[PDB]
Amino acid sequence: YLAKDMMIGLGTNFWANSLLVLPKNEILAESEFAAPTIIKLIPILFSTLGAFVAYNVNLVADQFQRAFQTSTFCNRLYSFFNKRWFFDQVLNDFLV
Amino acid sequence: GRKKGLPEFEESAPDGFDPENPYKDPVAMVEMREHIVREKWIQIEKAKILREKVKWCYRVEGVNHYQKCRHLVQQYLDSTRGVGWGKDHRPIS
Amino acid sequence: RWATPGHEERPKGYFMNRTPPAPGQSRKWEDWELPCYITSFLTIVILGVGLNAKPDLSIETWAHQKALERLEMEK
Amino acid sequence: KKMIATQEEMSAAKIALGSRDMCAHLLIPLNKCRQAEFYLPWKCEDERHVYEKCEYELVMERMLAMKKIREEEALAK
Amino acid sequence: GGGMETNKNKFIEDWGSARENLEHNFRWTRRNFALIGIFGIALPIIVYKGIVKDFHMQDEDAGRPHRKF
Amino acid sequence: GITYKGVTVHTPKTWHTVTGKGLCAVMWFWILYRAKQDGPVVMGWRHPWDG
Amino acid sequence: MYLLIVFLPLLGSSVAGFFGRFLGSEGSAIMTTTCVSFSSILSLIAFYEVALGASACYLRIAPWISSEMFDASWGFLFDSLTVVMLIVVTFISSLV
Amino acid sequence: FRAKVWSMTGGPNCRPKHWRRNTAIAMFGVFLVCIPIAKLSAKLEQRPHMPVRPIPSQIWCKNFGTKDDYEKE
Amino acid sequence: YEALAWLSGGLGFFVGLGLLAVLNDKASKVPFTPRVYPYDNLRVELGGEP
Amino acid sequence: YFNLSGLILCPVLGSIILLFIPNSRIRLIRLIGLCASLITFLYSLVLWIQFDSSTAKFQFVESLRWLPYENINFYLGIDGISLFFVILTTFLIPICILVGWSGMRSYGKEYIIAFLICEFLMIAVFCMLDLLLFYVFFESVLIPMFIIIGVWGSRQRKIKAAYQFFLYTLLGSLFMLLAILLILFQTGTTDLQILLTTEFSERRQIFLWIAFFASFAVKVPMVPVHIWLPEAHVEAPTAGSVILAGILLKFGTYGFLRFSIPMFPEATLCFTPFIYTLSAIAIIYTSLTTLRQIDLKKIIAYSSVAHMNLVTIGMFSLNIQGIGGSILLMLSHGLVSSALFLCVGVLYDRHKTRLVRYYGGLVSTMPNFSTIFFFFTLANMSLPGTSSFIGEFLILVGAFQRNSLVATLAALGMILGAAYSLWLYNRVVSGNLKPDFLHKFSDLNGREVFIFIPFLVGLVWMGVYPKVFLDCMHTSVSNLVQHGKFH
Ligand SMILES: CCCCCCCCCCCCCCCCCC(=O)O[C@@H](COC(=O)CCCCCCCCCCCCCCC)COP(=O)(O)OCC[N+](C)(C)C
Ligand SMILES: CCCCCCCCCCCCCCCCCCCC(=O)O[C@H](COC(=O)CCCCCCCCCCCCCC)COP(=O)(O)OCCN
Repeated sequence: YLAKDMMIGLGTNFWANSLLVLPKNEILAESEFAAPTIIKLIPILFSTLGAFVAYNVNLVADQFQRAFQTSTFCNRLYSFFNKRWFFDQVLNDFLV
Repeated sequence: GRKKGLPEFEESAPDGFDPENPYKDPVAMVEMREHIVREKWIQIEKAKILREKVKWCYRVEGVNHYQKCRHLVQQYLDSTRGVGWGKDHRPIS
Repeated sequence: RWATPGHEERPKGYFMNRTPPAPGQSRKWEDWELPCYITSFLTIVILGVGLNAKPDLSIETWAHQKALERLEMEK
Repeated sequence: KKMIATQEEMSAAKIALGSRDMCAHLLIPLNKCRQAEFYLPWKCEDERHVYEKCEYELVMERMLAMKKIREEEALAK
Repeated sequence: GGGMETNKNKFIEDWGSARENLEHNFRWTRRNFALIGIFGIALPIIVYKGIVKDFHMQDEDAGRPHRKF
Repeated sequence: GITYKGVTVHTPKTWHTVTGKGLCAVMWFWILYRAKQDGPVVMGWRHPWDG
Repeated sequence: MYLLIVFLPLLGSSVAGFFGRFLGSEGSAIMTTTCVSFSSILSLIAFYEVALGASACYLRIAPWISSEMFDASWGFLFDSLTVVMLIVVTFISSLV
Repeated sequence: FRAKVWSMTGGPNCRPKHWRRNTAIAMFGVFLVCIPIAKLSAKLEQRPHMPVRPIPSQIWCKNFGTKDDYEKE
Repeated sequence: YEALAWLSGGLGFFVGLGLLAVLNDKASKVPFTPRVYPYDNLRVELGGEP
Repeated sequence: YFNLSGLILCPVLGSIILLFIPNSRIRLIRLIGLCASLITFLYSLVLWIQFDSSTAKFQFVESLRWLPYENINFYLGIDGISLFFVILTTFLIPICILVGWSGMRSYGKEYIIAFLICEFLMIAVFCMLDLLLFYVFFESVLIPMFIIIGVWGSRQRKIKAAYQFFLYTLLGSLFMLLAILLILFQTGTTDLQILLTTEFSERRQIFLWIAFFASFAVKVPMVPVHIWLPEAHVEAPTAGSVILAGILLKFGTYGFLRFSIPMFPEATLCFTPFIYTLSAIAIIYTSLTTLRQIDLKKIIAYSSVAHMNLVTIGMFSLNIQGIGGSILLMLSHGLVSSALFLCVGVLYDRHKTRLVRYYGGLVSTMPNFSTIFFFFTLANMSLPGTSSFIGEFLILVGAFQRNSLVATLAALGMILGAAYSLWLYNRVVSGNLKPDFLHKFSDLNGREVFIFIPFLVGLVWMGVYPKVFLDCMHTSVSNLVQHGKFH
């Protein structure tokens, strides 16, 4: 709250030469006065949806939503993101 | 066995060296070779001093340095065309 | 535990693994130490009051003064 | 609305580039009062809302200018 | 337990003083020819051609004719 | 904390509960404090600063 | 004063490492942290005198690489952008 | 065997008896050598800008508001 | 070797979703006009000649 | 009047006195040898005081006749470049005496004879303007190094190590001698001042440049010929092996500066891509070869090979800053490689394994050695703040300004330098301690602790303030770059 106004305030005069922004690519005022109000407050909506789904999966609805003992393509989905896209595997073997 | 002041070798020109036959007077060719560097270092040093001119200009003016240092920016950019031995565009000395 | 004295009579280990002798006598300097030490002192003094006694004559300060008196001739 | 602060008063002021749009004459008092007031968001508001509405007017006239192109493009199709 | 030197294990001595002399192994084999012809005559030639091409392109931008080298 | 059949939990110290409560209540109050004064800023209705 | 912002942590580290046997496991803990907190206070002072009192501070200690027209110097740029990160680094370092 | 090795940066749990005495000397040692750093810097810190409000660094400094022109560097 | 097959798909989603941002052409969907400054778009204070 | 003659005479007097000293008087031999070496070091240092870094011509010169018609003669002198090499040569040798100080009883007085002989021998190389006698003293260092490698070699396989180091050198030496004969027969003399002012034939320029490159590509390890250095360098005593990478490795690289670049201005330009395509692939191939190595000595030698191949790029890139950076890198390498071989030799003098497999967890003990080793590894790791980084940054700057491709390959060298040196450091003195092999071991005593002090102080001094080194030789580098051309 203290730094919202003083340093991002549509042309605050303390930066001076520290940070220079070209005239052409300066889109700040229309980032606040042209907001559709249907997009500015949407990440709160994804946040509350994530809250709902996380609470449901990890507190109550975990009988099937937690462990997936399917046949194929689901264990490998678990491994793909656990091993972070196999970067530590492909990069290692193919370069070092 | 020197004076306490800065040395001064020679400034005008080496008379012995003739460009038409560079290897004709070996005694005077080394004089021309050393005179070339002793005169190119002058240009390098004045480039350095104009660089500090520009640097202090940017350090004083503020946000209006795109309209109050252009007379020195053009004095820097053209001074790098033939300064020292740094880029393949060697100066025509 | 900020008030209790430490449980150490002496810092552990020996400096350069050289066991101190009985109290009262010196360290019994070794043959190489004295010439090497005096040469180190001579090196320090020569590089100290010799380097900061050589006049600054070079291709940098001479060119600096020359270009300072030559850039001023624009007219 | 046309600007009045030009040349010396605009250049002597330390306003940064990019915020030097059509209506920026009143930014000098805003930054003079804001700088001495510790940059408190809850202490400088007399000179702020005028600038906020000036930028409001600039944005809405900017979209008004595009309204004409948007409603005239139907001729091409 | 008064020996400052290492024990010099038998299985490590051969590993040490075997890679020191690989002339007997690396005399004549099929993979050696491919490796040498792809990494001692191929890569140096490619990088030399790249360097001379870079020099030529630098010359062209300045306009001066390229040196024979 | 009272001891059980394996969980002999130790109760938190005096200053490790009241300090937490009285510091978190500040944030809880501050959320609504910024939702009342500067709240009308980002809602799409009643834009402040001369609006 | 501006040199004290940078050199005090180095001095504390050097003296702690060289004389970590003279100081116990708590002497270095109370000494290096005190030096870093002093540096943080210096950074806060610089922020007050630069960020709000907008006048950047410039300096040059000695030439590092004094080759031809390749002037490298030990100078620092106590600028408005820099002092914010001075606060960020010093406060967090002292707290850590 | 830890007591045999010197461990110049201090042993694992090196706890000298008079560690407070050494820490007092060490802290005093930093302060006495910090003054030359502060004193030598007083001939430095060139800031041609003049702040809108007075800072507390005018007593030990004078390199502000003087280096205005850039035609005689 | 099976990891490389997953590697191609993983980066393919990124570039594939990158191309989809070209198929909508949000550049022409601006609800306003390009910003304009006085004095030839501030020519004197951005370079050029005085 | 501290001229160059005394600087060469003093080691000769030291050697002569040592010749007639009985073997029993082991107390006096080491003392007088070390005193002679230190007097030589101080006599070299005092030259830096009276250097007068202003003139393009040469400093104190001594002329002694060598032929009946004064055709060619001993003509001493330094200009701006060999001065630092003379200082570092005079500084490394007392370290050589100090490192081999404890075990002098077995070595005898013959150990110091060879070192002092090589001492004034390498002194007479750097300050030798006459071209032919520069070759006489350039190959005179064969005998002392041959003797040091053979007589006091560590293992019995030293017989084959010395043969390569000898014959590889002789081949290029005689190939250079043929070029020297061609130059003398054509010009008439071999004095450097005159011979630099003779109009050569372009067809003759290429052949003579190749003939010089025949040997100068052996002293600096190049791609075709670098086998001798590891095999003949792992198998030398620590006091002796520390100058194969100390001064014996800087002859050919420095020989390029004095007898190739200003000598053949029109041939180096025509052969520039060849040197680039050799050194750029050398810094890659040797660095990759370094990774899969087990011996502790060979890795440091390979890193030295990579450093020399890097400095060769910056030397042939004719720039006022490229050559200065080359000299700074060569001095810094002479310091750091010497320090690294002492660091890896003090381990050998206690355990005698020379294998990284046995070494491990040497931070839990001998921490001072661990700190010194870490500092010198960082210096070899090419960090800013040390003298090396000043060394290769100017090399990269000089290379990029001329050719963009070569700079990227050269900087691949300092990228790959973090793969073997850091791995060695973490695999030798930061692993898990094993009592099976290293049953017992001590730490550095007062000798090797003081040995690294000059190395550390010089390293930091030339890393944080390299101004004096660059200040003393800006004139000479300027004169060397601007030669033959007049624009
Ligand atoms: C980019 C290069 C800049 C210059 C390089 C110096 C920067 C610091 C590099 C050294 C940092 C410390 C690394 C030392 C080795 C670490 C491993 C080690 O050997 O530890 C030793 C050494 O310990 C140290 O870390 C000593 C640190 C000394 C370095 C202090 C100087 C750093 C600041 C100097 C920077 C230059 C200032 C500018 C100069 C103009 C002992 O540690 P112990 O706690 O006793 O544990 C050992 C286990 N046992 C007790 C059982 C034996
Ligand atoms: C553990 C105990 C070790 C004791 C050593 C000292 C303890 C401190 C160690 C910390 C490291 C300090 C290293 C010195 C850093 C000095 C950095 C600035 C040096 C510098 O550039 O200024 C020069 C000062 O001259 C001088 O006086 C420099 C004298 C330095 C003497 C160092 C002797 C090392 C000898 C090693 C020889 C190796 C040879 C290798 C080739 C002259 O600068 P200037 O030209 O601008 O003059 C000015 C004229 N206006």
